[PDB]
Amino acid sequence: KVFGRCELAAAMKRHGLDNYRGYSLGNWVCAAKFESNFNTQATNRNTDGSTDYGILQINSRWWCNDGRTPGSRNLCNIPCSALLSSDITASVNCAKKIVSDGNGMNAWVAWRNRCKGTDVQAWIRGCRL
Amino acid sequence: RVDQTPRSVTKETGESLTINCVLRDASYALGSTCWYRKKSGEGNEESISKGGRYVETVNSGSKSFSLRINDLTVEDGGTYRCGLGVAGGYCDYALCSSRYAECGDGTAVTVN
Ligand SMILES: [Cl-]
Repeated sequence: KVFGRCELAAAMKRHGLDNYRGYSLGNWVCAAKFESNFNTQATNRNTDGSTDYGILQINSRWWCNDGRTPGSRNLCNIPCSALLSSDITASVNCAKKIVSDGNGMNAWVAWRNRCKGTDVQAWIRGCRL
Repeated sequence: RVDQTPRSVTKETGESLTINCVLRDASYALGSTCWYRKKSGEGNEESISKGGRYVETVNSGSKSFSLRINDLTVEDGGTYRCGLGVAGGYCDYALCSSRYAECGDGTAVTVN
């Protein structure tokens, strides 16, 4: 699924991301735009042979089990295929886990580069939430 | 950035080691902390279990975390590194090169 902007904002609000760990909803919408172009089915392979999966490009070396990784860390305790669904629940729940420790939203490098320091509220402007 | 001090130190057996880390340039709050050791030129890194000899002092306000190693012996020689944990305290030296954490530049410790 390729979400529309307001469609995603509304979905992420229902899923409890607004002000989660102090990050306003616009952060999450902007992050998804720049990570996945709003595409739930997005995958990107990395140099280390891991892959980033789904709307929030969550990495298989650390966060999900791809079923072919010896000693899979699988810190979100999910198959990576759960991250490739038009239903964003598993991606959101994994994102909540990630953001609650470590480097916060810096875990999404596209956020650091395209979102952090901008008027992220713009990403929910004109939306009915 | 995690600024780890000192870069090197020599100690005598029976002395204690203190390494200090401070997280700089971060908009986020200090989460879990991790400490790693590579016994001199062995060529593998390992997470240190906090406790006993290994006493951590954290100040989340100043985003500072420090390790004191007591009762040093020659076997404690090597390189030590501090870092941010993930997922509620998971530690692994490969986090140091990931998008998910930061680590200090390391301390080369010699014990006579
Ligand atoms: Cl790819």
